[PDB]
Amino acid sequence: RALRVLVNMDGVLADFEGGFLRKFRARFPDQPFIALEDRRGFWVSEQYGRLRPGLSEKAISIWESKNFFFELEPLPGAVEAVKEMASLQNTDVFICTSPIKMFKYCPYEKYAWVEKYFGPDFLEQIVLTRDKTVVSADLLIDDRPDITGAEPTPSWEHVLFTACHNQHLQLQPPRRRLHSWADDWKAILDSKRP
Amino acid sequence: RALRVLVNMDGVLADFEGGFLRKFRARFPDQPFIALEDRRGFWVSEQYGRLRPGLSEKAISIWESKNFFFELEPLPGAVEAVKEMASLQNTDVFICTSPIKMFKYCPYEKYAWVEKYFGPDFLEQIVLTRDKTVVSADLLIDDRPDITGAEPTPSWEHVLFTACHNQHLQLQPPRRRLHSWADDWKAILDSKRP
Ligand SMILES: Cc1cn([C@H]2C[C@H](O)[C@@H](COP(=O)(O)O)O2)c(=O)[nH]c1=O
Ligand SMILES: Cc1cn([C@H]2C[C@H](O)[C@@H](COP(=O)(O)O)O2)c(=O)[nH]c1=O
Ligand SMILES: [Mg+2]
Ligand SMILES: [Mg+2]
Ligand SMILES: [Mg+2]
Ligand SMILES: [Mg+2]
Repeated sequence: RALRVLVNMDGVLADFEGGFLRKFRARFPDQPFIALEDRRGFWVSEQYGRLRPGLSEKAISIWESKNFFFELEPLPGAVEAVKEMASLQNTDVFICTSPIKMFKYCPYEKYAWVEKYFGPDFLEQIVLTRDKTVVSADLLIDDRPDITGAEPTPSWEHVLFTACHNQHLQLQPPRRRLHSWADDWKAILDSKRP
Repeated sequence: RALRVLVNMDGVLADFEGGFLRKFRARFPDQPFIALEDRRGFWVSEQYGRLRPGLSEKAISIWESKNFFFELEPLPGAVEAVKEMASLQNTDVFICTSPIKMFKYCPYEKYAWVEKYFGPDFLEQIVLTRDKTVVSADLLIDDRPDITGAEPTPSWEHVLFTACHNQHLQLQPPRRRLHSWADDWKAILDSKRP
């Protein structure tokens, strides 16, 4: 009976794109890179591998490194918005996030990051999964255009969170965006309430 | 269109009760303990705290310790059964597990344990969450009697996996058990298929 909202972590709460670019340039100063304006498509590794041989593996090495996830900066407005959202009557918020294959640091640091920005009690709201379609809710706010998995008819409406890699994408109606946390997220939530 | 089954980790795949008792007795040999036959109720910490002052905190210290989760032994038949189950046509298996509050080791070691017993490709099937009711499926096989959360009407049927702490519990019809992995799990799955 409470509206349930899944909020994606990387590219929505945490600035994966910015953190990755900064750390890639610092580690690999002699390699070419993709400026954020020129990012296209969800997969960083795939765009970097097209740029040249061996860059896909070098990109992956950034996010496999210790401290990568933990040191991501929150996207503007994200912490404030999600705190407000969670505090709303008849509204339950979960943070829904996919870990990488290499599991040494990523799960741990994601829990640490949520504690850092939202406090210990918000840890109970984390769902770590590679398949978001088996998580049920009214809304999923997520920067990845193509969200698929084991469930062919997910219960949520996917609202596309704007990111550098998707900002030029024309969606099929009635697919809808949340343009940033400065955009009117309350209106989107209210549109799904009884 | 594929039957989806959530399989709980602790108390179903991994022998939490046995591992905990062994490590508690080794660390705290001068303290009283609860033999598995005498376990009642999901919460170990709560039964130990009733046994005496300070034992709840000493129990918690076992599973907060490094290597606790990783070193759990699989329950008899569990690895074999889940491998077979996953390989069945029109059947998708996810491992659905709740982490502790202290996140330094538990998420990491749970991923490590799944890799160890099921292989790298099975990592994609893990769902870490404190709330199982927001995970949608046809079945949930889980040793905890009371499974509640944000979703008042979960999409799964909860089948109670027998454990020392629940073996004496009379369930309200039509609630049903899977008595061990030697019991006929295929019959339970088939009962939910079209
Ligand atoms: C951009 C990118 C992210 N990832 C991982 C990083 C995060 O663990 C996961 C985040 O996905 P999500 O934002 O859909 O939850 O995707 C890759 O493995 N390769 C990539 O190219
Ligand atoms: C028995 C017990 C388990 N736990 C934790 C251990 C596991 O992380 C989690 C397993 O729960 P689950 O088997 O329902 O997924 O419960 C406690 O925090 N206190 C306890 O007394
Ligand atoms: Mg994302
Ligand atoms: Mg609320
Ligand atoms: Mg369990
Ligand atoms: Mg299968």
